[PDB]
Amino acid sequence: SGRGKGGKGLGKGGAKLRDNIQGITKPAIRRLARRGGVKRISGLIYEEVRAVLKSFLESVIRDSVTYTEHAKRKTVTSLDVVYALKRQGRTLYGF
Amino acid sequence: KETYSSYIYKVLKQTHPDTGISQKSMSILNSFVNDIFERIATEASKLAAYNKKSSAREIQTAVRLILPGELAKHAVSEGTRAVTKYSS
Amino acid sequence: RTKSNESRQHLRRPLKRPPLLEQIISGGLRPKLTTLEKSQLDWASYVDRAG
Repeated sequence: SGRGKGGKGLGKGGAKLRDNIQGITKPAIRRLARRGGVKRISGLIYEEVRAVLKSFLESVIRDSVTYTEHAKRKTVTSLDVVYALKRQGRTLYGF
Repeated sequence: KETYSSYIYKVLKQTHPDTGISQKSMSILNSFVNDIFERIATEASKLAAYNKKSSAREIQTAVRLILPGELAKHAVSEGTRAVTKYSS
Repeated sequence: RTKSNESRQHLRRPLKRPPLLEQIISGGLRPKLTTLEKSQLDWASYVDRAG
């Protein structure tokens, strides 16, 4: 029993991608364009729309996170977005 | 918590006795009423700070430049009729 | 309180529970085998015997 070696000692216990990429797609932008009333479009719009998201979403995101930090809430609620929308000049009803 | 669903419900009922409501629309109306109240009330506060001093004239004038005049005259007239009804 | 002691039991202990045979085989499938450790035993025995 004592002499020799073998695996019968269970173990001691050791330890044993977060980059993320932007989404959206061309058909979604095409549907949004068709909602806006455009007959024909060129092939250079999608990059610019993606730029509009990359310039619009992140700013309100920063304002929202600094607001909820100013509220001393370690979580984000839908009501926090409404403050950002109000100070951005485009308010949303329903939340 | 005191909701405002009852008042808007009875106003809809006295203006439309067979038209229903949707839950999303209830929040829509609640937010509309709340933010209009706050907007006109801070307008009244800034109109009180307008005069070099510490009523109803301030609120009448505040509603008199915040919303289009066509509905503004009706608003002030019906408010005055309401206060006359409440006076005695 | 002045009784005739307690002579009726004669040290009864029928099973309940076997020390190691119950844990290893009672009955089949190594009760609560959770095959990972049964595989541990098998692999250790195989590697030891095969050198």
